[PDB]
Amino acid sequence: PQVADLKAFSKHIYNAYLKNFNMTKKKARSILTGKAPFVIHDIETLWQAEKGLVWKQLVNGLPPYKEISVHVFYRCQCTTVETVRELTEFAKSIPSFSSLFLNDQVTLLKYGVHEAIFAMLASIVNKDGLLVANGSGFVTREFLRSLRKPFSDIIEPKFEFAVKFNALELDDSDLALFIAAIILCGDRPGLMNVPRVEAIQDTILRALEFHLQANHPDAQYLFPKLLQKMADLRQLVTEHAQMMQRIKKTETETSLHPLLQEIYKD
Ligand SMILES: COc1ccc(-c2ccc(C(=O)N(Cc3ccccc3OCCCCCC(=O)O)C3CC3)cc2)cc1
Ligand SMILES: CCCCCCCO[C@@H]1O[C@H](CO)[C@@H](O)[C@H](O)[C@H]1O
Ligand SMILES: CCCCCCCO[C@@H]1O[C@H](CO)[C@@H](O)[C@H](O)[C@H]1O
Repeated sequence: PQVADLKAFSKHIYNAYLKNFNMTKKKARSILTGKAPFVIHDIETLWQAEKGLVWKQLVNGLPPYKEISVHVFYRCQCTTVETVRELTEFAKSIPSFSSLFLNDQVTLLKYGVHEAIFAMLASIVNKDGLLVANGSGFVTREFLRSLRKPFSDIIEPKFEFAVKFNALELDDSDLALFIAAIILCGDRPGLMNVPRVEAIQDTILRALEFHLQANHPDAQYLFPKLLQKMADLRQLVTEHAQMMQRIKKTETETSLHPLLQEIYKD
């Protein structure tokens, strides 16, 4: 009955995921494998993609142009802010999240969204680059490496994490629970009702462990492997925030979106 109740719980998380995220891993893998995106690998193709592809954020809305590396950074911010919106609606579609007081909801999103973003990023990434523009573009990792420091350096660690994470071969139904476990985390600073959040987290983790038993019957040590990735994501986000601090200190002409300012504020 423990296993039975959690299975319905997992299906509710999965449906929240499918209702709220713009691209599934199923979709992304089908594009990345040829099951075709315009390849952006230098300045000329970058400019042609701005001219030819359809962007959710219209270029004229971006902050005034500065240079190629910054422009890429502004497109990174666009997508991170948009994923915060999607992660917020995902969390609110989980009844036990929506039952928490709104200030605890904000506390959980503040400290969890980047961990979740970097985990879901793996879905659109392979060893050679990542999808952009709703899957209609592909930006090469070697191009992103070619950008000037500090912008190249804030990008490459996410590729390293992603390629390792994708070796575990999670599908969307696993990711739904994994992401819900990252957001419903009782460790976050300043949480008001810690025992309640810890209870929800524990339910999700038990749902996840049983989900992996059914969906991945032949995988060894997969649930522990994913608990370790959750710890790896915390360190990736610590390092990311440290790099953001250096961009705020040393790249004073680069704008940072106000919502991201509030996330890094503390
Ligand atoms: C026309 O030419 C283009 C060239 C590049 C791009 C582009 C757009 C989006 C993404 C992206 O999905 N990203 C960003 C991203 C991906 C990998 C590594 C790092 C990285 O962003 C680090 C900085 C993010 C700071 C903002 C913040 O901290 O929230 C996902 C994390 C959300 C990547 C590249 C678009 C057009
Ligand atoms: C939907 C967006 C989710 C992420 C929002 C980022 C949270 O920012 C925080 O908002 C609080 C006000 O509620 C302030 O008290 C904090 O000083 C501030 O850091
Ligand atoms: C000010 C510097 C920020 C420059 C980067 C551009 C931000 O992009 C978009 O900003 C909108 C306003 O909130 C969000 O609604 C969108 O989701 C987001 O995609």
